[PDB]
Amino acid sequence: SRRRVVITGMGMLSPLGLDVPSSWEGILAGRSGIAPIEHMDLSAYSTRFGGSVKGFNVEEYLSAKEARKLDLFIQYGLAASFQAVRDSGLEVTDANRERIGVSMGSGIGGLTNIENNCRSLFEQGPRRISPFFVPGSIINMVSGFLSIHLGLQGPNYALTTAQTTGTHSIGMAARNIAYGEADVMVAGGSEMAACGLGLGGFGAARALSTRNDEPTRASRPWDRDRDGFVLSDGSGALVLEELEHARARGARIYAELVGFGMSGDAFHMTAPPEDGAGAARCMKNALRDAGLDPRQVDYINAHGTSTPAGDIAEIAAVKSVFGEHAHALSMSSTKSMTGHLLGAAGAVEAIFSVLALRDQVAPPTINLDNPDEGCDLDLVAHEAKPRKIDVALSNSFGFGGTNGTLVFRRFA
Amino acid sequence: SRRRVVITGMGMLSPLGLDVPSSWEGILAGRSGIAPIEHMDLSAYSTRFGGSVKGFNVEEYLSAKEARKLDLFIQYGLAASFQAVRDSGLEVTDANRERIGVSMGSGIGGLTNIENNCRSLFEQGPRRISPFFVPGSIINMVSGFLSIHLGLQGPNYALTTAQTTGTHSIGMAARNIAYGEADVMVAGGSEMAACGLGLGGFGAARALSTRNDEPTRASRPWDRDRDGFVLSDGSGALVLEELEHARARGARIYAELVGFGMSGDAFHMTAPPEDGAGAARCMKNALRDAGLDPRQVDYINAHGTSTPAGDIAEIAAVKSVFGEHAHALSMSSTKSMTGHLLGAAGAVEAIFSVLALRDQVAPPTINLDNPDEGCDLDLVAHEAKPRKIDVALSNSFGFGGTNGTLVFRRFA
Ligand SMILES: COC(=O)CNC(=O)c1cc(C)on1
Repeated sequence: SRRRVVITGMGMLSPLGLDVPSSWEGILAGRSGIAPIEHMDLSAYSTRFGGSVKGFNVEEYLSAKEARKLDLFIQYGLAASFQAVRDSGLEVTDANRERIGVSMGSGIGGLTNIENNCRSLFEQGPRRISPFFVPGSIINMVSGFLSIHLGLQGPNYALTTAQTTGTHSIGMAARNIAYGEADVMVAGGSEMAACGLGLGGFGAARALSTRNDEPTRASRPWDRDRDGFVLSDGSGALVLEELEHARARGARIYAELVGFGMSGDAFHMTAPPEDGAGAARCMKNALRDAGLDPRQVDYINAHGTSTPAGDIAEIAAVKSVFGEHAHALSMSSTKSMTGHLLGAAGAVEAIFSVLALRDQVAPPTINLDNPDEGCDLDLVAHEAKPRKIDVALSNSFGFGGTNGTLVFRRFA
Repeated sequence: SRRRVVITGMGMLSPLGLDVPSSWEGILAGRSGIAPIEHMDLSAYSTRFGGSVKGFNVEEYLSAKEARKLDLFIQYGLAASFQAVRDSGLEVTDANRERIGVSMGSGIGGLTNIENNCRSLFEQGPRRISPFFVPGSIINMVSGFLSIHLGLQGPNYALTTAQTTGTHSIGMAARNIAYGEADVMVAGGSEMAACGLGLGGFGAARALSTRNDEPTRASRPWDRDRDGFVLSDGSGALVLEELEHARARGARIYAELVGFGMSGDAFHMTAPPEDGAGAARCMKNALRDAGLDPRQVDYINAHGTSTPAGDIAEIAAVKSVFGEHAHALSMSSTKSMTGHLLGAAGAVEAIFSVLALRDQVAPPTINLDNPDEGCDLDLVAHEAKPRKIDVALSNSFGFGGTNGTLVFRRFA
């Protein structure tokens, strides 16, 4: 019968810091991680900024010999996973290694690696493709390389549900532990899609903010002047642990994961329905999964991408689900500061939702200067709001109409 | 407790045919689907052959205009899925659409699309990249497009576990139903990695057979002259259904899915351990999951990729799990005929395992002319072997040492 699941470790690379505490300090101070991109020439692109990871040192984590074989999204995933395991205090042994697995996902995976090997193939021929091209680029290799380096013999897999990946990875990892398939899971996601194909591809769809002259003001969820999402890089990992297993080893418990929802919009390949019908179905699934009254929800870490249709759909979903309580809860988009980490968005936002519970503070939605028509909830505009938070919800919505919701609450 | 899960519809594209019955007919006749790859200049490549899907008509499923938006791997996944749903006779309604989900995966995803768009990008800059590049290339769009087309509002996700994708997709979809998160799932995988990038990538790792003179003899699992795997394209989909839901509407039930195991080798990025310790833990996990004794297994559809170390690891794992019964069961690699469909391998091989149960025949391992040292099991060399099969295993062992096993049983 269904076991309880708690968070005992977290790890992060974001546009705001090389770990969780540095990233969280940025979140609470309303600081932007968005800047003109330096690692390539974007003069021919309509968008030339994003959330880069600044000063990442892979030799904190991996031999330069192993790192050279791996796409940045895999390096980023391994870094956040290592931080999370270290933070958990968990010791891997012959007695428990079969009961510890990993589910680290990505939306796009090794697009930089694939681009560069495509350049080699076309200009110089197949004999110049890296021998490490496949294992260094495919999405399951965060799970793979993490299991090899730590000796994790539990369930080993990877989700790819575009901008929902991080949320789905965490939720399904919790189900693994809930149903007895594992006692410990490392789950989250990683993304580094800032290459010609990434910025060019989202650019071709006209999905990106083109605010090149004021990059820090680009991501403005629910603001009347929003013009698309900001593309950002990084990783979130959490150590999920069966409750009694955590208690037995004296673990520090950040929070309990009580609810997970999924739903499909079945509406459009890329556009959310205007009324947030799918987001609403997903949140209700997650709240029934948690055995909660919707009035218990204090804080929502919104998907809040800063797209016209996305932001309004979320307001409509929240008002539909929560009715009058919609005006009492606090809802914010940390994407206002981090931009959109795509497959990693749900992973870092789950960590922010947990730290919201730890510190009893709603992160701000920065740049919310002129809330749009009907965006009249507490969106924690401009500045972090200390407040009572017992239950925190983290939402993600992606291409293919894929929805995920995680429900966390304080553990005593 | 846990609900029972049955297979009520199947769909496939393979190197042997454009549906299940034509593919199965080739399997039972020992036909090869391997041939030199056409409409592609492979002169500079060390491998020039593979399993292509021959005569595929996407307009049987989609308008030309919607097809143009989607990578071949998504077209193939949609074709198998549409087939499987049609085969099931399921009627989607407002009363059940929230209870019907999708988990169709891919190991490598949109290589062909990435290749064609790199060309535009490098030659003409980012403004020639297709607007549909991202939604048309990401692995979750088979699940996405299927859900939108059929109005499926159930769990919507996609796995990517390299060569284990199809096995994990089906297993985790079976869990969704067993644990009451859905009544129906469409699950499996699809792959189209015969671009330069796939043939070049695996080729740079020296993972592929280079037997260009005799492509039909290249895939020779457990034969002493094997020189690596053969790259193949296609898709498999199964309609998974709760037993009582299937019975109530009078569905034709092919077989029951009684077991699913997962494990990680935690050994090497690309190679299995010599003794197949990981594959052994995974098969034991699947049999424990099914409540079955190893002696009850009659038929194993091996991973059997025709790599030196992969094939010998699976023999060691089968002898270790089954001891004095390892010689009584039959184990074959249909990859002798189909080649290795990577993320689709587990989906098409689960269908072959279900059809082994329906028709009471073990498919052959063709090309097994000279079994290698220790390869002394009943590997169904050369020709199909009619026999009693109450219980069939399907194994997948992928990059990152990720393992999956499905256990199917006759239903009456
Ligand atoms: C149309 O009104 C709503 O959707 C809000 N009503 C709920 O049913 C709801 C369900 C759960 C769980 O939390 N809120």
